[PDB]
Amino acid sequence: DFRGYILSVQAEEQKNYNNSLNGEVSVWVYAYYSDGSVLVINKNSQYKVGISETFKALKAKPRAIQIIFSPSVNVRTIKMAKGNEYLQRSHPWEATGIKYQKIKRDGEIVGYSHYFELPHEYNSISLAVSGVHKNPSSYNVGHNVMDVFQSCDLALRFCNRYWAELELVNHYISPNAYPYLDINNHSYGVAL
Amino acid sequence: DFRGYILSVQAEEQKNYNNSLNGEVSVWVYAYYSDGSVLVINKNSQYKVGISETFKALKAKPRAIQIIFSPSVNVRTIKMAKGNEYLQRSHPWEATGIKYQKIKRDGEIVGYSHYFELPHEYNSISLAVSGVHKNPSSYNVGHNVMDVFQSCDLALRFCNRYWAELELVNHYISPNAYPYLDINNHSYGVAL
Amino acid sequence: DFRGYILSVQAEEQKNYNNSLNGEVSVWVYAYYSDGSVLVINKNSQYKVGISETFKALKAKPRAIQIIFSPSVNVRTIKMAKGNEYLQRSHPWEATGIKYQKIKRDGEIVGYSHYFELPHEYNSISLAVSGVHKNPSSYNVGHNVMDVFQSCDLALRFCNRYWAELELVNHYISPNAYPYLDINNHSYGVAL
Repeated sequence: DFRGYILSVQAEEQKNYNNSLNGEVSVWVYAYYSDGSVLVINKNSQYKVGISETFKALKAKPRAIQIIFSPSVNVRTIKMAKGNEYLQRSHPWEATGIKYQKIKRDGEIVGYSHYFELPHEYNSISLAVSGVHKNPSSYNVGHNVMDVFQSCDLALRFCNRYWAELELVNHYISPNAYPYLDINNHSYGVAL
Repeated sequence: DFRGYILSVQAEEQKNYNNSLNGEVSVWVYAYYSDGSVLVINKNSQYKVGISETFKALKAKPRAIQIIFSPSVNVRTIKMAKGNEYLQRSHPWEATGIKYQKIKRDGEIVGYSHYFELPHEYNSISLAVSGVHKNPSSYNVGHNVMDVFQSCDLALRFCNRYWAELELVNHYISPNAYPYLDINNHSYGVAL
Repeated sequence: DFRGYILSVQAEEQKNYNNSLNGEVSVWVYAYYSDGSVLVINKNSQYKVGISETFKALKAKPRAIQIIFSPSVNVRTIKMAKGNEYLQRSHPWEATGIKYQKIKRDGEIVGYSHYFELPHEYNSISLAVSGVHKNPSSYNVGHNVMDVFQSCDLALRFCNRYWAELELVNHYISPNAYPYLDINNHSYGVAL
């Protein structure tokens, strides 16, 4: 019965494509609001990827954040900036890769997660996060620098709001086979 | 009568400036909606140029797209990404330069056009397109890389909606001397 | 009494950090509207920084602009583009550093200011401005080019509207220790 053997090699080809510099890097930012709704920003790009957004009061204030990267990211390149400290005394970013948890399904890394809560004394947060593809060629930009400039133009961004997390998991996470970690610490994703 | 000879050289100077790395690259994306209205995004920049936008239902759904580049683009560098296929199996872009038509006026290339229709089964499209200036120095980024970084900041974007294509051609295309191809396959533009 | 001597060295450390390539570059664009209100866009980033925005009629039309950079900028790298001249004959930017005034407090440069008025015959302006950190290493991008690509993702942008300039100075400029120059030519800022 050959049907099985071919399916196995075609998954190995997919992992090798995704780990090449033609594989995407994906990031998601989930903002958890006080009315129980969830706002998600997703950006997908080649070479590197980032999000920079302002999360303010809606129709309800944001209370926590979860940032998730695809497994192609180099966790050590992850950087995050946040604010709304005087400018004279500010650092440009922090390297937060050590705070990311591995999301696993069937013992396979499907993503990396950084969850943190926001102080109650706030109703707004401005936030930016950035990560680079883990391929060993990433810091060897001779591929051409202009290819990376084009990737900045071709990055696609998606933004959606859901009424509760259960709706997010059932109609956004599960049908799209995305990695996730919900309020009850249940893992989602599809191992290759 | 000298008035004529000078006018001719000053057009040759303009073409040579536009074909130098100080010439702009321009892109337009036209989205044709079901109520007959047209939405246009224009971006102009040095070295390279791109647009990334989401075209969703209005007050009416988008039905086709036309992408137009200025003649300074290198058609072989054009890349386009599109979506809303699972992420595990996605390619970052397609090279679509071969699908672009030359727009001509008086036998002179005034622009390059890619028109495609959208499936009826959709009411949204997310789309990004990118192109690089054709000057032979484009892939020789030693000009400095920081100059190209500044160009990303200085790119100007314009967005307008028109009630019908005739209004677009009469009050946007014709008075601004832009290249275009309308529903009846008529060409617009001004030869240098 | 040692309390004084330590405070002095810690200011010298701050200036040296800000003048290193880990110091931020900051830009502000103030748009002064006909009803006396003020719109401000602020962007802060590492290596280089820019803003590109469209200032159109509100609820009232914009009448003048003030652009302010932090002292870390190289004034000679400042570039500005502006419009809404035919595209065939356009330049990509002008170098406007010579038009910037030094803002000083206690004989110390706290910022650089370019103020200009808009023609009465307009109700809109599209505008982009860009500047590079003055550290001598800025044009030596071997730090890696990918670090500069990440900085583009991590830049944070802030946008606020105020009813009159007095409210801007009292609740935005003064409490945040920002450099400024008001309608009566009074200087604001905090010397290090």
